[PDB]
Amino acid sequence: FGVEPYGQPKYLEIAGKRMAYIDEGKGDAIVFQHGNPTSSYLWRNIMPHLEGLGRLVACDLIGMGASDKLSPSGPDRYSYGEQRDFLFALWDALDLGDHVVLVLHDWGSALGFDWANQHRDRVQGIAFMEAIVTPMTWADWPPAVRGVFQGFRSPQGEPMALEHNIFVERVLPGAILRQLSDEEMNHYRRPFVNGGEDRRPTLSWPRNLPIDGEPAEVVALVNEYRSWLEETDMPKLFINAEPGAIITGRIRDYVRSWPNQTEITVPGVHFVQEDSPEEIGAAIAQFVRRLRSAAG
Ligand SMILES: [Cl-]
Repeated sequence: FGVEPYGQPKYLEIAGKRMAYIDEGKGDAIVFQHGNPTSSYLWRNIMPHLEGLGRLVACDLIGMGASDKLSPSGPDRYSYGEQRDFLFALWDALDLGDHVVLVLHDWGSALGFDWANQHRDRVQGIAFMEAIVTPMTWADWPPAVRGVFQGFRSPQGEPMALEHNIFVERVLPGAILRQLSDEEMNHYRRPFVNGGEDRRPTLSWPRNLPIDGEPAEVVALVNEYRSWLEETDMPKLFINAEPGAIITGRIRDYVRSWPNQTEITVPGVHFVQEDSPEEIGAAIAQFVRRLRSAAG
């Protein structure tokens, strides 16, 4: 398992803030989008498998990775909508073209599914894993972390995330089967070393999860994009994980019903890239080669 980040960090100023990203190679874009509490670092052992198959792009969400922190920060910042505002502006600035393959995880999947739904004629295929695909109930959520996530979604969330860094220190390793090396963990810790508001994105994200009907605007968003995913003939690559975390049970059955979908099942909990990068990267490469073939 490689420890070095992939590529060279690049930056653009987007809506007053510097956003960091990786952009390597030529061709049609293959866009990798991380979620909480990760960064483009999550994709470092996956991206090499796509070399020569396209222009490999991986952005760091606002407040995350090497991207700037918002200021002043507080409970009203880093909502889904704000995250979308920055990311969608960065993707526009990058001139991705009209044959995009998205490779999505966690909140990256909500953002990327929303983008694809809004730009259907520009997306060639979507690979996704451990993704937000439907409004949830607590029963859908991994038992081990129901209490923690409820905690984030209460006034206890500030000390949990801001002071104790629980998403980074506990949730992340808890949903990887292997033990990360110190070096790898320290890349994940890097954006969040300072206690306080630098950790806000890691709190705002769980507060946006669509669970038992709330928040209503994110439930609505997910219902809109999933209605399109269910009916579209756009090619899909569903990377299922065993035991998995957020795509299990009935949600796994639901996703399996979607059309024009290639499936794999690999070992992993939530951060599956850390347990099965070779399988995942190979699957994505195979999927993209089929798309290129079919495009002549
Ligand atoms: Cl989250």
